[PDB]
Amino acid sequence: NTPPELDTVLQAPYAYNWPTSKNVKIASRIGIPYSTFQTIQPVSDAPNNGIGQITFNQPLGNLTGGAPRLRVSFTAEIKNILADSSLKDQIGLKSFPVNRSIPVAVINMNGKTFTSYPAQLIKLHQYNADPLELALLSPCSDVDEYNKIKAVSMNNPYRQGTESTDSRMSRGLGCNYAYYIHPRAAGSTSVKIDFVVDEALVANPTQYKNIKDPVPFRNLNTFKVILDGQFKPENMIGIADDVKLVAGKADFEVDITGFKINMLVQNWVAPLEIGDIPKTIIYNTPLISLEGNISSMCLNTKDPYGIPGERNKHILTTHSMAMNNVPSMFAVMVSQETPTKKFAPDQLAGIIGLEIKVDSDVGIFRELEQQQLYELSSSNGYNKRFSCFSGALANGLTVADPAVAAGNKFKEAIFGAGSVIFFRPSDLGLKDYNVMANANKSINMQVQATFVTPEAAGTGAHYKLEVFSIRDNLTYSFEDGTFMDDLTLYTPDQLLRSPLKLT
Amino acid sequence: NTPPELDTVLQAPYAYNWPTSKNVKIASRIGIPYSTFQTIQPVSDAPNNGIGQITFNQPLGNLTGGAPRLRVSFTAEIKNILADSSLKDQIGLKSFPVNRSIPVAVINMNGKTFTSYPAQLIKLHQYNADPLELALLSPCSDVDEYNKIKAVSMNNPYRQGTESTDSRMSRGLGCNYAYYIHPRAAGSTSVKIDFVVDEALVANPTQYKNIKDPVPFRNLNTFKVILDGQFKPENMIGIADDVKLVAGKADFEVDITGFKINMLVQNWVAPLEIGDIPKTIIYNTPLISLEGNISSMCLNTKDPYGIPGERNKHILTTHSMAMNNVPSMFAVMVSQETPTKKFAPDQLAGIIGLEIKVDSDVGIFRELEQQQLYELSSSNGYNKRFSCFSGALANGLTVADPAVAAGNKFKEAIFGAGSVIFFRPSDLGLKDYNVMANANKSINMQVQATFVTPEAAGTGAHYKLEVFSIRDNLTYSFEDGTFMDDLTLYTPDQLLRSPLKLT
Amino acid sequence: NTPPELDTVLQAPYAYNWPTSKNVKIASRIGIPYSTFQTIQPVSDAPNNGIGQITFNQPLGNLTGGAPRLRVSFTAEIKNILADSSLKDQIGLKSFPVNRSIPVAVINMNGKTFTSYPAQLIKLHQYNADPLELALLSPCSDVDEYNKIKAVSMNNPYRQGTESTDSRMSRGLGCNYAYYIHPRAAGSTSVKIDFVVDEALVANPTQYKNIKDPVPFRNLNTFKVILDGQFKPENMIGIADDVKLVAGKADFEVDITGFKINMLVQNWVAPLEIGDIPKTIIYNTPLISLEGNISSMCLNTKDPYGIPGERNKHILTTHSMAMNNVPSMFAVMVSQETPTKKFAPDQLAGIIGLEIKVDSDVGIFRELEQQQLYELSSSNGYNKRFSCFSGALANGLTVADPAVAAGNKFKEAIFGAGSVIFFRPSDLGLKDYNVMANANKSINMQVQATFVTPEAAGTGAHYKLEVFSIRDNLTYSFEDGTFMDDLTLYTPDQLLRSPLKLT
Repeated sequence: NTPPELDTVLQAPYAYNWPTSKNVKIASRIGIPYSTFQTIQPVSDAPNNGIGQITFNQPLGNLTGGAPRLRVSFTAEIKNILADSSLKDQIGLKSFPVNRSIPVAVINMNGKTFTSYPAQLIKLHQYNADPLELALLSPCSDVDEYNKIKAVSMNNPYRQGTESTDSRMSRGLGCNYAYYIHPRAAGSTSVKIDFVVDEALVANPTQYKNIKDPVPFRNLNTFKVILDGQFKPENMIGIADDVKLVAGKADFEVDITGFKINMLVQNWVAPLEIGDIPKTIIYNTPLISLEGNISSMCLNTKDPYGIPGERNKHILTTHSMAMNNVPSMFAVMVSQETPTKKFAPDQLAGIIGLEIKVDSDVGIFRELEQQQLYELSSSNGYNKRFSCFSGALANGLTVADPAVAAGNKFKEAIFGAGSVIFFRPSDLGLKDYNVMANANKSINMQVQATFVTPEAAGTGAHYKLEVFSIRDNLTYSFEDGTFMDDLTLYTPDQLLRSPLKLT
Repeated sequence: NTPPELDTVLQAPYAYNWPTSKNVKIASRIGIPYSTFQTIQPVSDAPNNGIGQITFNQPLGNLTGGAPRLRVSFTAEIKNILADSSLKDQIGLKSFPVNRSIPVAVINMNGKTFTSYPAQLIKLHQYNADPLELALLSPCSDVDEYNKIKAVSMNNPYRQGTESTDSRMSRGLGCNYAYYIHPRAAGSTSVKIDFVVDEALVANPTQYKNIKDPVPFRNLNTFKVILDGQFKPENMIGIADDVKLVAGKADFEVDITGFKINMLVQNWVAPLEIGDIPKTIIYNTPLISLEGNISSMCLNTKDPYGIPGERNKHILTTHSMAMNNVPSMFAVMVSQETPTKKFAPDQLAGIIGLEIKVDSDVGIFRELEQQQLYELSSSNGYNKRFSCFSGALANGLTVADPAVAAGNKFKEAIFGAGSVIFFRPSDLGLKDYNVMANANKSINMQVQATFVTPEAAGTGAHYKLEVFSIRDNLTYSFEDGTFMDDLTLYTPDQLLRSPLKLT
Repeated sequence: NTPPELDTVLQAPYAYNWPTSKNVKIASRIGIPYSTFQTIQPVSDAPNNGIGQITFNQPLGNLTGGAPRLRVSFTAEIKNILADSSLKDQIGLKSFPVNRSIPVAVINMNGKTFTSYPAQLIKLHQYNADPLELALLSPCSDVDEYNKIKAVSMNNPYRQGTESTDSRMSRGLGCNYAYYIHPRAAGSTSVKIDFVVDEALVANPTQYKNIKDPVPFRNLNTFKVILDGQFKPENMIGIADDVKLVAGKADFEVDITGFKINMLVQNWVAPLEIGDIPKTIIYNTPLISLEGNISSMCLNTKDPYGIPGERNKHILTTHSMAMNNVPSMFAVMVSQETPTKKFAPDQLAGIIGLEIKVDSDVGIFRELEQQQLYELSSSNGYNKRFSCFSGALANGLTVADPAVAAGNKFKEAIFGAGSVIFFRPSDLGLKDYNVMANANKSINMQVQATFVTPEAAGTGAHYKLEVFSIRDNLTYSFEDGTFMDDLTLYTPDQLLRSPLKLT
């Protein structure tokens, strides 16, 4: 054994790459112009409280922008606030309030209907996309790091523009969206705020993934967008957990009035310089499905802010989930089924253990702890920090302070928002090597999740384990106007014998 | 119609790309050494208060660094400060204080003179470059997000090193630049602060755009830099808007003393390993010009912190701007003509509507709201958030607080610094397709801007609408020592028939 | 002379790069699974106070993960705290506490021993790596910007999860690592905290540099990891400088108990789809060595918070450092030899001047100021801001405040943590062109550093100038199981005649 001889290179500064006539070219350009926007009104007046069917119907010739946007405006009256409350850095909007408010949507392009679930799509997509991409989808793209929001918390999403570390990554007032607070008289227990939110529609086949430079659709003889509107306070309005209530009242009462909506699209003629448009254009339009869910009452006997190891280890196991093909990715989360407080963060559980079964291969990931589960999710796109993901006590010293009495320790305690575990079939390390992403092969999956919840000792709430699948799914636009979509399925042998790409 | 067949690939981790003798190489290197720096003194003693012509005249052989820097040092005495004011996080320097202080500069390279306007150049450039790139130009690269600066504001640019979220993105003391505060006696109403600022000269033909890897100049037999020195307090010194004044005084009085300046350059011999230097070296040296401006008195009758829609919609329309060729980009802004307060942020207006005319094509962008104008500018490099760009009330809850009395609501109100709208000719979507960037074609442009201002009800100030052009302009260095510069102009047919690059 | 003709290109958006069957492909994949993790216990129980030799001995077949991790758990009792101290944002761990605690480590792979110094390695590596890479190595990756940590400081590294601007870049409780604070009774002067830290071992030949996608090791039939355990309070525990002591006590007393440790590895069989694993695998395993050091008592007569120019200019000059070959990089730093306070940041000096001698070439960099030394270090990967690097007074206004009496001015003063100057041989600009990185040429180096220290007037401490070398060094893994390592040395003529790579 002797070391092999290696070739050498002489590196030098890029400064010495002299610009000359041999390597410098002058660019002119064409672009998608900004003179091409159109406002599309809905077929009927939108419901005044934001609850009802909403339809846009507008044939569009030539090219239409791939990421159309919805512009909602409304007034929100918040009641049962303690008198003379400043409300500084305490009121704002929830993350992706437009898409949160649309449980189901149907898009018609030239007779082809696409049915999808925006609220469900954006609930997953907010946790595994680039934050700068997400800031182009919505002005309220920041996702809650912690299960309670307090005014003084450093990344409090309801911090105003001047009080935010990064105003783009806040959902407060004076940040990314237009607003107006109605005049507040001395001794008033309510506030009225007008909002305007301009947000991209997350629904098949829109190009919300490629929001930076979306590929346009062409020659839409029929173009209908049908929305199941649920623009209700619970989906849109955010109130910090340290805002005080009037004596007697349990929660805040919020009413949406003056609700209006329109769709904003770009429409323009293709330039001659790009040449002939191809006969068949392909669009990346992934399919998210809830593969299985199961719920249970979770009662905490021991303090969630106490010893981590003594926190109640709740277990939920799904039924056997039958799948006719193998998805590219899965997503696991344990969420509160019925929210206790309507205007607080979504209460997810901190997943401490994960057992997965695929066919007869059992007990996968049972060995793994939180740190390894965080790495797993992070390697598949998870976009938040461990402090959030873990669901652990985030302010231990604040709670352990002797100045805080035993009765006030839960109130001061703030936990990480909770876990979302993204995993691929290739992460499982299955004996059955035919179980590959995009394989046309039937499988049965079962997922057990061990988790801890942020509820106080002697209290509880219902938590649902949800397992989602993210499938590769393409939409094809044919020259004659026809649209089709289908999964990109192949045999195991085709996929295993495909050429290697080390990336 | 049937979906087409797609080829498949098998992706695998980069960890399996095994390093071997076939794909590993050992590097050595040459570089631009740090033993090559020279301090060039000016031909005569600089004025004590930094006001007057300043000239550097120093021939340099072989290679000279492409981004030469000016190092200024001075003492600033700030008077009329309320007695026993702490001044914590309230005093610093304005953004790009050296280049701000140079209205015009003349650089001579081997007989060829380059006349440019550094204050005008950096005022645009600070809004459309990468912040990290800008931090290499100046230690005071951070640009004001808000029209008022207060001590507690989270991104207050005069926060000290220890109180900043990012010390590189602060202009405060104990950040990127050397300083010394003179001892402050009890009951003193003034402060003396020594400053030293090492900043890259932004003047043609310097390589301020390519600050990371600047291409050097060669064989400068004549090298003169003539500066119109206007290093006056207004251009350099920054004082927070919540610093209290002594009773009687309207504004702070500031005096610059002990002003010294020198030019820092790198000078070295070209190494043999890079080979022959080309006969003609090309330098990117863009030409910024004020194509038109117009001003008028803007009086606000209604409150700027009140209803956004009821804010006074001021209009300014330029005269017809005749241009012999078509620039690559335009920049629009509406700013205070005469600053009210000398040491506050530059007051820009929030542009709510824009109307552009090019030849007989009229009313372009009249349909666009603020969100779309922000998108437009951001797509062309605009480097700040919507909270800043909009000019909207940034701290609504703080103002709407009942604890704040009616007379103090304006004092509490903080607005976005205001708009700068960058747009290209291709963004306009003109019928006349021959109007291309870098086309040798005459055009007449006219710009109408609708805007809102941050002044209180029953007050006003003069605002100027400025339209700048950014032209592609190259400087050519010939082997015999000669320097020329010229625009990169072509026929519309040449540019339209050029090969496609989709990027 | 005339400007040359330049070719033109027509640029267009990426949106017109239509996805079709000609340019779209469907990926399935294989990966390094997350079912492959294994816990390795040490051969004997670890010392209860974390002090002593610790050994792992576990043969592993097939592929083993290239970046193995050490998981330590312990209880830390902190005494002499003033009664009823809240301790909010004032307790955490120091940076890279596991690797800090290992002065020397020996790794055996198939009979080949690699002796390295993790505490020394990580002390350099923390300053010249990408922060996101460093966060994958350790949950306490954030390095101190300042020489004192106070609770209210904006980037205070002991800010809790909820109080941090970025919880990943904090070392506080409720951030990246698991913890539990034991209950605190009223009037108690001590606190007990359980910690669990999961950190990558920084020791040859581990793949800590390629932490994102590390290349695995093959067939470790002998695999031993021998650690000089120094997991003592001084290396692990962090306490803010504004935590108050009980009367009579000079410093805090800290005890480590219940110390346990294990090694986390991945172990798996290579998949058939990647093909044959090459016979000889190469691993990047750089060699850090302390080339010279010298110490001295540094007594400050004048105030460090006073006039910067009047700060005591201490000088230290190394003896002649004989080297048989030329390293790719050097690192210079001036550190406090014996820490005054065990739980404060590492006190480095602010280097204001650097004089280097190489053979008969003398006085290199004597001309350079702090700004240029910062530029030099930054160009070779230095990852901190100037406010830290300089060692300058970071909070001048806070100190200059008349409200702060003369006796309390030093206490309020906070300085940058200090300088680390990375430089290459190519930065020196030597007349002797044969002195190239990776050359087998003997050289003699001497380094003089002029610096300022953060100690008060009438006090001092011992400071050591250290000069490190960073050599390119490769580890070769042959098919039979043999491991070798060696430097990548060549002749000056080989390296100079090698092909150019302008990057």
